[PDB]
Amino acid sequence: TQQPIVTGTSVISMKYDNGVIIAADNLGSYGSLLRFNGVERLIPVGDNTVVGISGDISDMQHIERLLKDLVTENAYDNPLADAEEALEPSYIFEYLATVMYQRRSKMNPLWNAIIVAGVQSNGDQFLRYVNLLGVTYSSPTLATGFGAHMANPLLRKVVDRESDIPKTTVQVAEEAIVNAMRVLYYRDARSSRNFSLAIIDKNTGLTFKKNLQVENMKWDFAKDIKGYGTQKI
Amino acid sequence: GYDRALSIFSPDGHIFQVEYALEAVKRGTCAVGVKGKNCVVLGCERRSTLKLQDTRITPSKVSKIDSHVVLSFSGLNADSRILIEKARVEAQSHRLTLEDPVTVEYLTRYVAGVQQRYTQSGGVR
Amino acid sequence: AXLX
Amino acid sequence: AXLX
Amino acid sequence: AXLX
Amino acid sequence: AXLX
Amino acid sequence: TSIMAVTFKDGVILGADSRTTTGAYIANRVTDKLTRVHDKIWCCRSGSAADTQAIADIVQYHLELYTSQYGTPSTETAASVFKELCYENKDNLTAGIIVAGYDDKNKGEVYTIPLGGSVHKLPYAIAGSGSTFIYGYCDKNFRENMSKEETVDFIKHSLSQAIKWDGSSGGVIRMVVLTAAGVERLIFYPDEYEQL
Amino acid sequence: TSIMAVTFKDGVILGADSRTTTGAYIANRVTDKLTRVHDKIWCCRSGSAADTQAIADIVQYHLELYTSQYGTPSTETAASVFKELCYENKDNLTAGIIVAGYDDKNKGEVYTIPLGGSVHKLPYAIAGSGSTFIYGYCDKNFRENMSKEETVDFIKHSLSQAIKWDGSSGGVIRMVVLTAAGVERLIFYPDEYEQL
Amino acid sequence: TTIVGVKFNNGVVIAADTRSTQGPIVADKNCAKLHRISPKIWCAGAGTAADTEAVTQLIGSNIELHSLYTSREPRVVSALQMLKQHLFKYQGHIGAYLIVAGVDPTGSHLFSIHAHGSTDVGYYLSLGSGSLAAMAVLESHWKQDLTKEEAIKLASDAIQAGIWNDLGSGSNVDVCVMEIGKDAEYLRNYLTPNVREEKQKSYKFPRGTTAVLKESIVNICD
Amino acid sequence: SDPSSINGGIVVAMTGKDCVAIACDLRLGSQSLGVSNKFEKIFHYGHVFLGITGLATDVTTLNEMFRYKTNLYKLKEERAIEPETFTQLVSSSLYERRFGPYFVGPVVAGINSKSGKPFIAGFDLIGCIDEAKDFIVSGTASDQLFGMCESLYEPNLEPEDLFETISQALLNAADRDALSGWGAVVYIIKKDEVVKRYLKMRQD
Amino acid sequence: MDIILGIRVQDSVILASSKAVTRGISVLKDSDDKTRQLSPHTLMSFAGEAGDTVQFAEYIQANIQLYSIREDYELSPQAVSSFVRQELAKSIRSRRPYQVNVLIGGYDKKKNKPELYQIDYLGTKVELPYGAHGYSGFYTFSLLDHHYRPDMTTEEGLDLLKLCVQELEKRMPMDFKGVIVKIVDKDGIRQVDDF
Amino acid sequence: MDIILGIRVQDSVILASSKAVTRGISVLKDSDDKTRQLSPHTLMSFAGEAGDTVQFAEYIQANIQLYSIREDYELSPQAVSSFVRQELAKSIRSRRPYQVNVLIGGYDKKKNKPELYQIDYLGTKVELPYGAHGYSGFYTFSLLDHHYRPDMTTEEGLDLLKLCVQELEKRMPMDFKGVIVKIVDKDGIRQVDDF
Amino acid sequence: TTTLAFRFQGGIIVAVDSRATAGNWVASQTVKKVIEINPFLLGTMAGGAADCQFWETWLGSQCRLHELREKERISVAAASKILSNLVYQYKGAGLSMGTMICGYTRKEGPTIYYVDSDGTRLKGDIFCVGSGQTFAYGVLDSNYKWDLSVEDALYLGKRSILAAAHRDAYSGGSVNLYHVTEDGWIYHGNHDVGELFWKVKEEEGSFNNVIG
Amino acid sequence: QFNPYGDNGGTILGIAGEDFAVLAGDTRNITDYSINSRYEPKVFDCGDNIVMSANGFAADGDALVKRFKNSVKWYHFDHNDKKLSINSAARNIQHLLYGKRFFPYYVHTIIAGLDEDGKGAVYSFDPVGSYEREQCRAGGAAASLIMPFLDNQVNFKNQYEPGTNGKVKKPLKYLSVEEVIKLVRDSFTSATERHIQVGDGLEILIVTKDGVRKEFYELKRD
Ligand SMILES: [Cl-]
Ligand SMILES: [Cl-]
Ligand SMILES: [Mg+2]
Ligand SMILES: [Mg+2]
Ligand SMILES: [Mg+2]
Repeated sequence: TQQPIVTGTSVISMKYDNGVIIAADNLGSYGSLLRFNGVERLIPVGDNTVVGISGDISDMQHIERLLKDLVTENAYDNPLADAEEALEPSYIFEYLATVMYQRRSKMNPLWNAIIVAGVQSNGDQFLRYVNLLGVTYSSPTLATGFGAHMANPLLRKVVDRESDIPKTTVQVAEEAIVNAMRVLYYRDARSSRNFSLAIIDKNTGLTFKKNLQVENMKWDFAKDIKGYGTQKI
Repeated sequence: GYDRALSIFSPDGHIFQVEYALEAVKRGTCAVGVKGKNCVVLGCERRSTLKLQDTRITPSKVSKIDSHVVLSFSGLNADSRILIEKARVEAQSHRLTLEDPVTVEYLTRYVAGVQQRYTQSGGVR
Repeated sequence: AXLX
Repeated sequence: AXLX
Repeated sequence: AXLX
Repeated sequence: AXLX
Repeated sequence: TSIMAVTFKDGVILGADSRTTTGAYIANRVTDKLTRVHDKIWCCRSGSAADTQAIADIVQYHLELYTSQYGTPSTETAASVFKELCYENKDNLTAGIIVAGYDDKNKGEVYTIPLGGSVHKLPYAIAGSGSTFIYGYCDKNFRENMSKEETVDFIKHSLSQAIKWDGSSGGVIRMVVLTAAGVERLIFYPDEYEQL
Repeated sequence: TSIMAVTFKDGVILGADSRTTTGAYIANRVTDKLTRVHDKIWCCRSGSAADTQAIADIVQYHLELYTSQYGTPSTETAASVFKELCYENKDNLTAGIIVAGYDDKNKGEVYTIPLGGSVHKLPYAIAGSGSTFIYGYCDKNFRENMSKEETVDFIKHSLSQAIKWDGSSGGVIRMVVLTAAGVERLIFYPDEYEQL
Repeated sequence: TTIVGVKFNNGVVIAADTRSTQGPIVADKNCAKLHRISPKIWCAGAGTAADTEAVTQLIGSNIELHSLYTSREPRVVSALQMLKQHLFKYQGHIGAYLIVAGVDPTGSHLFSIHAHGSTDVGYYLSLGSGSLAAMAVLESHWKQDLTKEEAIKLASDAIQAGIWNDLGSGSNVDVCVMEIGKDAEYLRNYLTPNVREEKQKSYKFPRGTTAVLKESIVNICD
Repeated sequence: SDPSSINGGIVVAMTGKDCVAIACDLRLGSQSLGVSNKFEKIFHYGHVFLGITGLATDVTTLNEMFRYKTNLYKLKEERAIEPETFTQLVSSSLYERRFGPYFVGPVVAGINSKSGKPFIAGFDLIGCIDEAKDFIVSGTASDQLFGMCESLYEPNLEPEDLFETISQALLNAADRDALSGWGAVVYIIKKDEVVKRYLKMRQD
Repeated sequence: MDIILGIRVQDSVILASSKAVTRGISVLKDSDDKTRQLSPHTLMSFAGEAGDTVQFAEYIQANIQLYSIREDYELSPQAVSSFVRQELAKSIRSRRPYQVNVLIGGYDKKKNKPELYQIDYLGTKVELPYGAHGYSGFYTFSLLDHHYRPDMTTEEGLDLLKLCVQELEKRMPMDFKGVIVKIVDKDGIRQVDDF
Repeated sequence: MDIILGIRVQDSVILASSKAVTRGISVLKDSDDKTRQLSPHTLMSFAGEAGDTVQFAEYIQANIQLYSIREDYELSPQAVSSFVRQELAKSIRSRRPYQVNVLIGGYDKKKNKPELYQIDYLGTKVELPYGAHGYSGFYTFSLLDHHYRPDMTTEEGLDLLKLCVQELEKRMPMDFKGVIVKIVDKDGIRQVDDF
Repeated sequence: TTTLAFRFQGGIIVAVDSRATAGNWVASQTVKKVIEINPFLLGTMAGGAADCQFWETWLGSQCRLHELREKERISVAAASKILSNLVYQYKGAGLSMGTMICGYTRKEGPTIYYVDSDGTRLKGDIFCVGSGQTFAYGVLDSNYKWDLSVEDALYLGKRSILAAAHRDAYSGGSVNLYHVTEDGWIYHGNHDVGELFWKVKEEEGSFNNVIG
Repeated sequence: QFNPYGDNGGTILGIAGEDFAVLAGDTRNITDYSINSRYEPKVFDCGDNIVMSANGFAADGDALVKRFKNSVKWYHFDHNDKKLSINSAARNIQHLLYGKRFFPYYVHTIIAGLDEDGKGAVYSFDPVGSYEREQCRAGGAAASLIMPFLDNQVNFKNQYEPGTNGKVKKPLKYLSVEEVIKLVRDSFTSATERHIQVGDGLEILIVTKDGVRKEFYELKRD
């Protein structure tokens, strides 16, 4: 029995023809106070998996440590640690899902929502979600928090079913993700302008972009809005 | 806990600690039981190298386990108290859960089981 | 009562 | 869960 | 309700 | 209790 | 909300952010929290959007009726009418209001009316959730009899900070300038004020 | 409370007010909220006095034992031991702690540990009830690689403001200076800092 | 619900989905959430269904009487003021959440009203459980200087986001277009993208299937 | 303590080719105890039919109320009230009790005697009108009725076919609800004859 | 209060009503008549909240007696029952509602039929062959479902009632101190004195 | 459960205990014996929480019978009562305490005196000339304060008890379905069969 | 639920309904509320569907082990006391059961024990148990004689469940009937109330409250 | 306060014929008014010709299915590769569920396959492990909408022989697999129409003596 203190807002993501994209802003809020600004909420594991996390940051840091320990443990007595016995995204996910459900079952949850994005060794795209209740699901697009409400409807306009994935290039998909992040900055009172984005491509591998910014914002029409109904000047 | 396996097998397939327990029985005062048509009688010898005994209070050799069952014995007297107490407790517990006093066979099987348990448990003779 |  |  |  |  | 009003050489300036919240959802990113109750008496609204609108509408109505019968009301009088409403209905109202106006006798004036309906006349006033984060800054940087450009800068810099730290503040910074020269509306967008 | 720690050219400085409260009663006006956990690793304590003392005592003990077996611990290591305590006992603890120390490799370092037991490495950090009032000020006035005198001034001016607005802060301003030159205790009294 | 309003060059357009819910159950697959306050002032309503209908009719009635009394065409700001002051008096207990739009002698107008009685002005708005899905679309595609046909597309696109992505919204899209100098056009079931598929089987029963105990002719006459 | 399910009961209505049907069960209970097997929930005012589910006292009261209101309507207007109009009167009357409502789920059915059109509607307890081409449902077994109707129903049924369909929707919904049943009545309504049939159903 | 029953047979309505009045752990009285005559061919039994029951009954009785005097006529059982129902239906939304349940048994002289109405405190009215309020119904309804026939004589009715009282004395937790029985028929209202 | 009384006269202890077992609105049983023989000259009646009562009584009975077999001797009533009290006094601070009240009636053969102990679920023990648990005491204590004499015969005791049961049948809210009476004296424990 | 069991001249009758409810939702009309523990032992179920089903089939396993260990069928008293001592251990945990353990042994004769989850255990000749118990009691009590023929007893039991199925909203579906004798239990069929009500109304002329 | 349960919606349905059985469920997964996925299967081949769905709180549903699959694995390991009969699966699942009596799995469980005489079988469970074999069962969110339809169309309830005066019931009879898939598809389209948590897709697993086949159908996405 917990209550989240320092928190991270939405994590958004989608599959495209060759891989997966995932993004999340760099903010750690403390209620309504925007307390911390250099917070990385995407954690890469190997060169084939990124784990994006929302919710309590102290629990996120705990999960970071679990993942970094998992890499270490997998290398132990494993001569194929950087080859056939490298950690897959599906392994990293199931491990996290197992922990999340055990912690909910002990009435002491890790107060997070997690999206595991990556590419399996056979080239398949992996995107799956798990949260504090141990609930899990897969979809061509996934988001947490306000992201689920505002990003999903936008990202599903691009990939609305399985068959739309081959038809979607990485330029198209990155556009959709970056636009979705702008919207969230317009509308989520606990978002920041700065964010990180990562692509995991079955050919180019992992590209991790830091210090992105929301740009091309429409604010001009604000000048024409006077009063709340009848006022003119 | 004290763990030692005291009742173990010897090369000929004997358990010497059990067999030596039998020797202790052999040295005990005699007990006999005879069943009639409609009764059972329990007779017990008392070794007579003892005058100045107080018979009012000296532990008698036949014990009531319940009001319809008696038990007598030959061997170590202190050992027999332990079996009688356990048997007495079981008699009351059987009444509590089955709502019937024990059969003589049942109570015998219980005491026997206790005795057997002490032949394959660590730290006990 | 129904909502919308 | 049901009752009877 | 909306706040400010 | 004493706070800081 | 983050709101403030500042007196200076030639009069007074009001400023505010443009965010309305419904929980953590931003219901309106371009709200106008600076409201006219008379030609040169305006207010900044914080707290309940419904309460503050209802109050400002009633006050505008009283002052229109005042005007018809007795001429232009003083800023003090306008603040008194807000108080009467806020104080007498303190159990049912969530309204933190700053009143600011320009007389030709009295120059610029600022009255702040916090939750209980008390009145406080000040050189400048700050209020709204975002104001907590700029008490330090504002106390350190305000002086009396600033110029128009200095006062716009003070307000811009102050609200910039309140918006930066307060999640319940954001959007554009609106200002309303009140002098003998008339009434001027200013607006400053994120790309300008954010990186100050 | 009001507390903060600031890195600069030659190391790091910790500062704090000296007020302890029992409701609105000041139980102690000359408290020492800056506490040593190793020769050149110190912390600022906020929240429960009992919780933070108990925590600092345990951490001092761990680092004494660390020292005996493996030599001088890094500031990062000290912050990790605070975290472990705060995170694992988050249900039962009200402790907001800033950790600050001086290595010769790493120069000055500041780690802040808020309520949930998360860790955050920063150029400077502020915390305690009084910190809310100086986010604006501190963000506007901090630069990297300040001199000792500039950093004492920054801290003095910042805590001055926090004490001015926060009723739960007051008394004297204490500071602890952490450089290659050793450890220096500073104290500034109301008659000096109040009228800054 | 999902509802929106979008201004354009010569006017304003509003749209709404058509689902009514009673808990998880769909009470009505095709109700009309677009209300006529006066001929060229229309209202979209979310919240307590009866409240939005009742508050919309009451103010529509009083607007008619006012229009007659003044010999003028009604203005949107009058509907706005009357609605808001009524809702405020009821302290939120009348659960009506409205987007009010129309054209009048002053021009074209777009407003929203929350149930506690606060009002908002904008070029694009959305309300209801589907309002975030819709607003994501509006924030993505809205621009200054939309033509009537762009505005209609934008509006119904925003309603569609609600229909597909919000469980509180479904079925059809209703639209209303209020252009300056022209009659309002009310486009009931403008889009119908959720037509039930043909059923696999007809469940029409053999006559006599149902066991009857008694018949009798009912007297409806005098 | 939930007034809408102390007494139990249900009402369903359907349109057909130039006809409508409206049916109810006959149970009146006090929680688990069945009390009466003869409690009908459908009433008529001339050719307009009203079914009411919910708290029985309010069902009775509202019937008495709408008889009153339609009697005066007839006297002043010199004609029988039509279903479209009666629907509006029901709505007004319920919403007038907005903050202290009648705990009922009314349903209106009949044929407009000028236009010949079949008409059905349903309402929530505070007056919200639900007009429908096909069917309206009400009462403690409403989930079940929604299920039965949505699968069994097809447009344009002949009166004797519509009878089977509405009866099967009612019966099978009632049998999955502990608070509904104990008998049933079906009204088949054509432009000017109305047949009323009592159904044979399980009495548990 | 607690036990009130009624059975309608061919030619009468019989009401049986418990005699005990209990407050706390004391039976204060064992001869309480939980009934009021409304008119010469209409009887009402009542049970519910202390005080409320008698106050309500006497108030209805006063109203019906006033009507009788005013029109020199006896209101039919159906009419009286509808009046009573309306009073309860108003009451249920008052500042303090009457918590009283009633059985109204009457002989309609225009129809020459006996009639039994069961009305609860919410104003829920039903006409029935047999009725009960409170926990009593949980034993008697099923018993009567079994043994009751529509054409029974008044004597058959009283035997059927003996069955009900016997069952209630066997299975009910409380001592309700027996019942007072009253018959309403074409000749008015009378009380059986040995039950 | 509900009604348990005891009176100690010159030469015996008499226990009277109600026969009804009620759950909800149903009397499930009217012949329940709310008593256990602990030893041939000691009897215990009990009332309280469903299940707890019998479980407790049988558990004490099992312990006393074990002692009897072990020592071939009958524990005195005073000793048995003290054992019982300690068990209840432990229980009251357990995770789930026994909610049972008891009367222990015994004939002490060393003293040739009858003895009556009243013990509640907290382990509150008192020796008394007459005793009761629950609401029963509120009628009987005063009645017995009046009519009881220390030197009464067993027959006088039973008449005094008839008075108590009569009063309880007059004034108690519930039908407790009569009492089973048992006499404990120098010759053991017997049951009166017509009460 | 409604369940009953009564002793008489010719052994024991056991009759139960078959309805399960979750609130007002009728979850099933085909529940087997009698468990056949051994050829001379029956258990009836009322309360929590799972609680009853689980612990009563667990009880059967315990009775089986008794007879393996003791070379003898378990007494009704001892079988009922296993169940009651079990539920007493769980007292307060929220188990919900009202059960009757019904059987014949040579040492006991035909015997019925009522056992519930508060830990109450009672021997007796007549019990009715469940939300419909009072309805069943009303009919049963007012026609019960020790001397009922086997034929009459079976009908009375069946008729008593019918009474309760009709009036109690939470009882229904069908009647299951058993007769227990010195030779064990005999099943006397599943009787849908669907058809049984109408058959009884017609043949017996009762249920006049109902529109015929 | 932390609440360890959630509700993921959807609905499931099992029907059993003479020599086959089906277990169907929609593929939508939700929380509150949001869609989590439009295709997230919840009916599973568990080996030994048993299919299983555990609908309600998905995390509990997955845990249970995982545990039962594992139970089948060990049944082979411990009893010489013996086939786990449907009746034995059912009883094992009762113990899985009841083992968590005091912190239940919030699911309604259905399994389907073939009994030991080759006949089709459906078993259903309450959340704490009451169970029963049936011809017929719907479970989950839309259960109350679909179940009474199934009583009518699978077990011919309230249906009589025309002209027999409501005296001769429609006689019971097994249904072809073609007929059963028709009732399933209609059941789900109806359910989708009136329940907000049901939609997107329908997956049917059919079980005969030759194994497990799947069929998939689109459902309305609003
Ligand atoms: Cl506003
Ligand atoms: Cl301290
Ligand atoms: Mg201070
Ligand atoms: Mg029933
Ligand atoms: Mg939708």
